[PDB]
Amino acid sequence: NRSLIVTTLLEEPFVMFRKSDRTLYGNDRFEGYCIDLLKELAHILGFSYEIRLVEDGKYGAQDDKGQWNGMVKELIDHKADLAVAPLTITHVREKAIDFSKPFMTLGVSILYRKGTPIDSADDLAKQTKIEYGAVKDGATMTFFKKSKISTFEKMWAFMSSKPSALVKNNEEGIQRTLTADYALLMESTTIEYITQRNCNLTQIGGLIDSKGYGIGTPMGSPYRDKITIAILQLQEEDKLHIMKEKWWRGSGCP
Ligand SMILES: O=C(O)C1=NO[C@H]2CN[C@H](C(=O)O)[C@@H]12
Ligand SMILES: [Zn+2]
Ligand SMILES: [Zn+2]
Ligand SMILES: [Zn+2]
Repeated sequence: NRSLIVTTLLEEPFVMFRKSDRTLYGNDRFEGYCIDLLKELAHILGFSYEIRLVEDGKYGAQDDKGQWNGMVKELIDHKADLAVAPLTITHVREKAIDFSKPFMTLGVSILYRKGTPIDSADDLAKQTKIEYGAVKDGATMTFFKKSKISTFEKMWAFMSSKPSALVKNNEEGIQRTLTADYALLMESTTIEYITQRNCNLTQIGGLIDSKGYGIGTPMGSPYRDKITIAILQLQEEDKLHIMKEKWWRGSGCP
């Protein structure tokens, strides 16, 4: 019976600082796909909220002893009621927090330079001249680290051997792809956002897996199912479609 604490994280085009000449404060600072989603959900469910950025700026990963960080940890410690962000639904996280039904589907894939013979992840694993990596303590890093597939196990060996291969966030990864001979293992949504704005980059191959983003809540929260119902309502009303198209408009690359 009070406002909800919504934890999220700066990530284009999901959550961003609004551009304005006036000094903005509070929730009015933020814009993006997940901000629109949060507004729709708050309207359907009828609750007010306060948006807070994660301290460590990470999504969530487990260390050796099993301790979590990032938004996942924020939910575990009950520091936030909802995690409204591109939080990837993974079976590993499902045992620590609860996810709503997905509001967007995606998969792991490769971001790399255009015009290059490379066309798959195995091409990255079978050579060592072209460096590759992923975001630190993310769903992708956990995917390669806990993968039992031979190729992905070798790739995880390569990423883990180079401390510079794992980047802090998508930003550093994209810059690294632009400056060095480096391919970035990331999620297909971000790739789609980038390749429509940067015509020299492209996606290599298809989706290495298939999963979705969901709203995170502490385990056993009564708002998980309510948010699922709201997401289903928005899908029937076709609003997630027009939101996605709203924030994924591309300048266009010929
Ligand atoms: O791990 C990745 O490839 C990711 N890219 O951006 C973030 C979106 N969700 C993933 C997560 O929940 O960790 C992060
Ligand atoms: Zn209405
Ligand atoms: Zn709680
Ligand atoms: Zn459309």
